[PDB]
Amino acid sequence: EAPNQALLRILKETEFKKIKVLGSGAFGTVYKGLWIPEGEKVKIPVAIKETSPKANKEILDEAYVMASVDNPHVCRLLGICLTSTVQLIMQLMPFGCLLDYVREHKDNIGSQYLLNWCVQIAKGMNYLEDRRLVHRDLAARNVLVKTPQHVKITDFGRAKLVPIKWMALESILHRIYTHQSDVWSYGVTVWELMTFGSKPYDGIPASEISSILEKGERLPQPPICTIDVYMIMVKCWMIDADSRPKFRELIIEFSKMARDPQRYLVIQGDERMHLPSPTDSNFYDMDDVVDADEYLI
Ligand SMILES: COC1CCN(c2nccc(Nc3cc4nc(-c5cn[nH]c5)[nH]c4cn3)n2)CC1
Repeated sequence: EAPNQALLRILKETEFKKIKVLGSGAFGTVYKGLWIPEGEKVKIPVAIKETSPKANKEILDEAYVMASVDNPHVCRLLGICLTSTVQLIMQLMPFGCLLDYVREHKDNIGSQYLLNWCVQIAKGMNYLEDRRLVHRDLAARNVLVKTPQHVKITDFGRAKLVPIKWMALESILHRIYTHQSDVWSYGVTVWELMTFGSKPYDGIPASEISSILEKGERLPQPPICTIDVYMIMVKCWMIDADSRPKFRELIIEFSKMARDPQRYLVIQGDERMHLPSPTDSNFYDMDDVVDADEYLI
């Protein structure tokens, strides 16, 4: 195997300023902040995720995976700060996760945006495949929005070399995880987008899922989906993992479709819709602010 020559950046507490809290849960808490490196004259908008020996192992495992990735459609680790707590420093994805974005903005989400997101997720996913990485937790909650036109896959820590309703049948029954099992999760993610954030198999308990899938039952055709789009979702949900599409085929399929979006997704009021663009008023003291994607070293 090839040596992982990735750089792990240790960042000083004094190098960054926590602005506020974005959310809390069963891990610690995610903060919004600014990273002002050395005497660089730059302000990088960051997301800071944050004592027991067991919990530090898990967060450092995610740091390992996250520092080993470099792709426009994957979230890379900027660095770690070795405080008493130990925290990951990541790029601020100002618009939050895709799941909540589609729920909050359904009325302005057109076919072009939906299909483009599908292309972007397949591209990120294909990159993880090139890097021999199996996500093991791909879902719309784990896809973040930098801008409405640019999304990235995040949330490693399950990534190697339980979310039942996003899992391939082999993963539920035999704990087998492959790039082809990530394809099943991809199908579910697409379904989450096409339904503007509906919960998969709503009301059905996780213990019933395995047996439901075994019978031949799958997530239903979302109203906006043409048989063309639903056919791709269904192919991701085949029993034979090798029968499922490959992420490189998903990029191709969705790209062809993103060239004529209205032929593949039927949305009342399509094209008349508009989401915030980096060419809009007050889209962004913020003098020397540089996005992490433009801060290289
Ligand atoms: C408890 O739920 C919270 C999670 C953070 N959320 C959020 N709102 C706005 C921007 C943003 N930016 C952001 C979040 C990130 N979360 C990750 C991440 C978390 N675990 N693994 C990766 N990377 C990130 C990069 N930017 N996040 C609000 C709800």
